[PDB]
Amino acid sequence: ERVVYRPDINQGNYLTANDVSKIRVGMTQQQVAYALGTPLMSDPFGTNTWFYVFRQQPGHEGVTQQTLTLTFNSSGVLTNIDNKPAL
Amino acid sequence: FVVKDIHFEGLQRVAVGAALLSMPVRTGDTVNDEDISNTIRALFATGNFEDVRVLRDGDTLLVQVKERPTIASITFSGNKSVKDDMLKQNLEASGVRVGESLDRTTIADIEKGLEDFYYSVGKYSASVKAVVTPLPRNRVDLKLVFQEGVSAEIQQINIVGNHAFTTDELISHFQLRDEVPWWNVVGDRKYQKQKLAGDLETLRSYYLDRGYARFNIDSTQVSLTPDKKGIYVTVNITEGDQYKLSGVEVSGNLAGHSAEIEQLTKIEPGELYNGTKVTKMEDDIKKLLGRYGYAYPRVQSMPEINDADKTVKLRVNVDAGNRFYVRKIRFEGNDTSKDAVLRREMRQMEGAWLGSDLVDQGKERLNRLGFFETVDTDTQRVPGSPDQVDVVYKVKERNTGSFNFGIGYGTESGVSFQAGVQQDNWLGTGYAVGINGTKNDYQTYAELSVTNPYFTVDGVSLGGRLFYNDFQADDADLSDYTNKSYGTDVTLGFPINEYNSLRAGLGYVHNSLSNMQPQVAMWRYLYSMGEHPSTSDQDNSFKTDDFTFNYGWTYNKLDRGYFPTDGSRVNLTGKVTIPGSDNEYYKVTLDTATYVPIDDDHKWVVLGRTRWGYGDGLGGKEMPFYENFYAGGSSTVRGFQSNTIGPKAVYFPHQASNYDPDYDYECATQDGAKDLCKSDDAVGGNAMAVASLEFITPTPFISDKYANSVRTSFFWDMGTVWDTNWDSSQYSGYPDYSDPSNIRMSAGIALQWMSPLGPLVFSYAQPFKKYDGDKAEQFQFNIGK
Amino acid sequence: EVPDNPPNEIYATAQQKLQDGNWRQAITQLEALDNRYPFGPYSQQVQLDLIYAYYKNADLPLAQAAIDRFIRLNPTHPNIDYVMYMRGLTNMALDDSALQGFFGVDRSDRDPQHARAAFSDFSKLVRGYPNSQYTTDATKRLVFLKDRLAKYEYSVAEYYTERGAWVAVVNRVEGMLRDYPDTQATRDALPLMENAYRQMQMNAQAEKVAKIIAANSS
Amino acid sequence: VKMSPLPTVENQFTPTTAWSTSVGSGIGNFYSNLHPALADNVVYAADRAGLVKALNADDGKEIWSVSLAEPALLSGGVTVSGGHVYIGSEKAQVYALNTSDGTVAWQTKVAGEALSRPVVSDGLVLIHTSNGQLQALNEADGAVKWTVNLDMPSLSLRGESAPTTAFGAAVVGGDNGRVSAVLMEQGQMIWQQRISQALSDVDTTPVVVNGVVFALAYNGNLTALDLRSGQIMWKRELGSVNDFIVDGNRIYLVDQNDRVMALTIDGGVTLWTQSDLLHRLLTSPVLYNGNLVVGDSEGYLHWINVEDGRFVAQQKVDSSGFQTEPVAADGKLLIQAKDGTVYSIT
Amino acid sequence: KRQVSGDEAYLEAAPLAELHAPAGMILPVTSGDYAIPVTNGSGAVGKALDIRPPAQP
Repeated sequence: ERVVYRPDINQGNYLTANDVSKIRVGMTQQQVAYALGTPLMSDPFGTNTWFYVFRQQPGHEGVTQQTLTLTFNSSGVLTNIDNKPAL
Repeated sequence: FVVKDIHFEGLQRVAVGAALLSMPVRTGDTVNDEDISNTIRALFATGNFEDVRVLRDGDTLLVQVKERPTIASITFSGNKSVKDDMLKQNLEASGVRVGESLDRTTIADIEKGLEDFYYSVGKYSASVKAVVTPLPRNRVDLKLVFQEGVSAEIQQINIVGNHAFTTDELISHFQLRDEVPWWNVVGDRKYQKQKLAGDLETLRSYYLDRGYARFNIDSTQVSLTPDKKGIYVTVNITEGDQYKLSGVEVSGNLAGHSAEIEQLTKIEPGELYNGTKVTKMEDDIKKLLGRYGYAYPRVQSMPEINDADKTVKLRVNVDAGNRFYVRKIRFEGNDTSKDAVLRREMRQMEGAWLGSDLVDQGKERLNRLGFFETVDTDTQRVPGSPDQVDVVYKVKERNTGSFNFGIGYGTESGVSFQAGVQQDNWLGTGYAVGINGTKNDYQTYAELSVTNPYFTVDGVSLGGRLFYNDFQADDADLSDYTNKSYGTDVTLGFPINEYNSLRAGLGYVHNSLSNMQPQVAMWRYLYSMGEHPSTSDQDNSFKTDDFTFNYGWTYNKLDRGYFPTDGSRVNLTGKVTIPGSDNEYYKVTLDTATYVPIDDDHKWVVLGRTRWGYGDGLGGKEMPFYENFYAGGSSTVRGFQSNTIGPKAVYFPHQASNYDPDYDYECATQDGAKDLCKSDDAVGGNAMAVASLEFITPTPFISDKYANSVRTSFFWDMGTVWDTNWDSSQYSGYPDYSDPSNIRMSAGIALQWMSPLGPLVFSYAQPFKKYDGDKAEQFQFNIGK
Repeated sequence: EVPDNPPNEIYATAQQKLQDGNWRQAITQLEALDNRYPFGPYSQQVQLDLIYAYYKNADLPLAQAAIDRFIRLNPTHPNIDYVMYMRGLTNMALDDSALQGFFGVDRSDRDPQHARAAFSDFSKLVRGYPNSQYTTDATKRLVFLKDRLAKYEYSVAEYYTERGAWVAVVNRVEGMLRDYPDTQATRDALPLMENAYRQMQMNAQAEKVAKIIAANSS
Repeated sequence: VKMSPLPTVENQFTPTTAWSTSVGSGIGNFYSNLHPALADNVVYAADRAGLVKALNADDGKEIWSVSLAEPALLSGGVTVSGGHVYIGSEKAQVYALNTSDGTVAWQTKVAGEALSRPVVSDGLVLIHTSNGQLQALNEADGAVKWTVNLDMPSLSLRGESAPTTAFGAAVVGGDNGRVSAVLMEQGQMIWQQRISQALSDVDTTPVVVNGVVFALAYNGNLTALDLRSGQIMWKRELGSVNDFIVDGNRIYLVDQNDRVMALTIDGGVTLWTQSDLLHRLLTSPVLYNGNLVVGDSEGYLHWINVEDGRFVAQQKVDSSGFQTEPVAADGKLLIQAKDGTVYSIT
Repeated sequence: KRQVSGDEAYLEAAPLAELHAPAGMILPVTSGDYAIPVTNGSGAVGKALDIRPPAQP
């Protein structure tokens, strides 16, 4: 119930629109790391993919999550940018 | 001339093989006089030989040598001012130790090396001497004697300059002292080197806090008297002028938090310069950045001085750096507790951006638990990463159980046995478990309690209680007093914020009373319940079934569980009877405890403690007398016997049941009783108020490593219990038990020890304000709580 | 206490007491040997006996100290495999608790540092001295210790599943896949990882985890 | 080490106190140099508190009394020359007082605590400060003319060497075991010489006769130096902080262990030694009526024959004891006790 | 007396079993930190193993 106190639960990478706007296709992997910092999650199963999840769960308000997915090629060059701002 | 073969004499344990390895010459070698001289010189140089001499034949040479004795043991005597371990370490570091040999001349150097130790410690007149005793085997036992001399004392601390402040005011803050007040039992004038540096820095800080930005200490001199009993310390200074801070400019990489830092660096016009204030500003900027995840910012403040205007311009350069992330949270030292019992307390998450305040909150929540003696936290940068850290909490576990066992007085009522175990962290699972029992010729008692504080992940608590009580005055049904009771409680608790929680629960109680002695208060209650027993006899019985709704609230912000030094705790508990119960009443009780540290190290602490209780019947009924409050004892007022404070029973003249002479009876008509008789038997009341003031001090003789296990205190206790329904008009000739103003007071000393069996409490108190019928108990001992 | 006799007979009595099984008097003799007669002919055997007797009293910190001293002072010695095995034994004994064992408590979620040190020592022993007589027992103990460490990781993952920290759950199970891929707890962790992916709506990753579960389950 | 018992002496003459006068509260337990001065049949004495008096030399009656005092902490010997009385204090002030009425002639701040006895020569007043500075003050107005810097050890002995003057050069000892000679025109260094052996090695006031400088270090050596070069001529393994007397062809000294010795002027070979006063804290010796006189911390005065070294007389004077030096001049022997009383001994 | 302290509970540990990789994807590359090498099983185990110090003159 709403009477039970709950602390805030934060998960993932801290994302700001200014930081996300600096990513371009063709950027090097280290350049992306410089722009955003290290991603806390990545594909373990054989693809060069980075996941930036910006998830905030307030005590009783609904959760919000932004997901930015970056796919690099075999050489480490960014090839696809996927941004889901909500849900 | 040739060395036909190696020959040696007089040696027993020195190997001839190593000797052959060592000297310039060995078996079969052609040798000459110069080589012989070199060989004997080398044999002398071996160190482990005392002296060497040689026999030369026409064709070959032979040598004989004496072994140097090895040290069998090292012993010390005297050295009252300093115990033996570091002396042993210094002596061994000087090149002499057990299992190795020494020359007689080495004592001349060992004595100087040892006297230098006392010279450094502060005893310049000390002297040392040593003696060696031979063993039956070729070994020496070393006896060493210290004649430690008079310790030197500080004669004067003089400051040259210091036109702005007097010397006494300046040196009042120093740790060194040249004069001691009459009333000091501790503290001494004895000089110490590294303490002087701290006092010099204290002088620096004193002047820097008053705006003397260009203060410097020119030089300091320490000198001895010719007899080496006195010490003189002189400090030369140039204080200069005092400057007022013109303004603060902040620049660099603010990471978007410029406004907050500008608020942190705000100043009023014309304020004097102050070093500690700018240091606080820097630390506050670091703290502010730390909340947003900037763990390693660069903060540097550079003051710029105007010579003519005598004002300070302050430049602060800030670089926030990167925002850091928590990769792992680790726990070390939890050999008994589950990982989850500690992880549930965390406010910082794994796999999220760092918040330093969240880490601090987790540390504080761990300290508040009481399961650990110490808690430390370390933020370790992940090697090879620019922006990731691991957070490690290091704990030491402590005994959370208590074993309360005791034996009652062997009076005519027979031996009484009491036992019980209370455990807060059962098997490291976080469950609270308690078992209590008591066996007496009259009474058999049992109680069981189990609580799980984390019935849900959010900290909802669930727990229950069972108890059984049975008092029989005699082993027969021949109209003797009996009191049987049992019941159940179940409670649900949940938090409402970081520091506050609420409770709700249900309870059942059975009570069965038989053959009560007629007395005023019990029988006023019995009339309130609609019973009309006869006051002239003990043939009576009363039975009730009760259901209550339980409610509670607790505030807790203590700095740690077992020996608090800061914060306070407030607990509220209450009951109300559910419709359908036999009794109809409410009852509420309030507990508070507040700790105020009067010391930077929290060694001197003032504790304020209070207790309150009030209950009353709801309909025409009254509150049952078995729910009454009691006062007196180690829990409430230490100078008084347990439950003695408060109203006393008034008995009616009645025929005693199971009567036999050679027994004491109250208002027994068999003994000729004819009127109401006043007694000392405490009966409790429906209103209660207790307050205590305590002063917590360091323990005089316990060492630092054991200081956390002992607490000593001086206390002032006061309390009172009274009956709000006592009708003083009907009973004018007896004490007015409705008056709340009969305050008992006591004072004494208490000592708390965290023993292997749990906390032990010893106290001695003098109850210097008493009332009629109060029973004193000056010495008290208790287990648990 | 110990007489002033030469090392020979005091060492003989130390052997006698050690055979008798009174470890404490054996320690009193052997420590007298060590203190009074350093670098004697008996010093190596004295240190080995000291390690053994300390281990039998369960004077575990002293056993650690003696073992470390022996390794440091004797970098190579024909009996060093024994000392490595004793190091592993002492570390793996520090990981136990008598009272909890009596009640049947599963201790795998308590502090795993001692078990990790024991794993390090036994692994070093087995890959350093494969033909020694202690290697089979050390291998069995290594299997047990790997299971225990994987279980600790699984318990942390389960807690964060209950808290709702999905990134932490994903990363913990990934670490389990990297470090303990062949343990049972790693098999138990896969559904947690798939659930954590689905909670963040990372469907493409959850499908991969589901494929792993389907391929390995039977 | 225990303090030696008071020796049993059969007095060959009975010394008596001519007069006594109290001077405030004296120096007390503070180790200091303050001692009385005699000039023109007038005695000048002071105390640490700041009191200074003029006393008639043959009766002890007061002439004038003033206070320089917060205490002044007067710790520097009373010196009188040319109508001025000079006192230094631990607040780094040197006072010049008129001998006629005791009013302040001038007051000057110096570089440090003026522990040493002021020395007056060639129109200058020489001061040696605790922080290792030697300074010259004009005797008329009190202005500082020149300063000399001397190295200070980390740990030293309380007190400072007072310079001596010869042919325009001032010779002074140092806390680091050096004897320094400086030209008094501007304080230019002439030569410097170490007199310690291979630890505390503070130095005493030197004495010059026939072109030879005699100096004495605490644990170091008694040595004779050439006044021109400073080269060492001979040395002896003796040590003291007390002043020593050079008379005729003998040297009288009291070592750091309170042993009284006589030495030859050339070579420094020992003539005799007296050891009965061992570890009794003795004052510096003085010659009076052909005898050697020393006080002790218990308040006895001991009279020593200069030929063989045996005691000739013994008298109990004051209960507070004697720390600072006695004074003998113009046929009068003077000494001031710790409590501040000044005695005239006959 | 001669045996190791504790219990033989470690001998009851279940054997390790490697995971199978589904087609079209790999499993995470393994660290070497906990690789257990294959070795001869001829040695004694449990209470059967003598742990008294080996004799050497």
